[PDB]
Amino acid sequence: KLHKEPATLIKAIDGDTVKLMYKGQPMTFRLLLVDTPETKHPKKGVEKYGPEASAFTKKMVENAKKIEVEFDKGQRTDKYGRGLAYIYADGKMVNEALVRQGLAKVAYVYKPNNTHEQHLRKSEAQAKKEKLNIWS
Repeated sequence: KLHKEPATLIKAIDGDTVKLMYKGQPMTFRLLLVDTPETKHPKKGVEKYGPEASAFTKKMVENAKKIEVEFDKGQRTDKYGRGLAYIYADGKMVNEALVRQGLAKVAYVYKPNNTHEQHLRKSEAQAKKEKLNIWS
């Protein structure tokens, strides 16, 4: 059974990455299950919709009262040391909000970190249907 734990914003870094204070330690978090266009892409740098996805995530976590992190059932960190989690801003999942707005795609899924996969895929289908942003 997944559970939410509190965390405190340190800095939003990109559409798909935020630094949080978690259990009294600074940590970089990668948002599970979503790929956003990035501002700091390994090879390309600033892709299309990257500044927009990045501003969306930043605003959403900066204006929150409460941030909560939710780990999935599998590995909790990736090979870069980043936490792998669902992030909530006042009860609203950031991962889903990005996908609902057409500012992220559902990523390649690695079991067993796939608890919210169908839920995200439903939101992605709706954004594509509404032809929002990436899907416009």
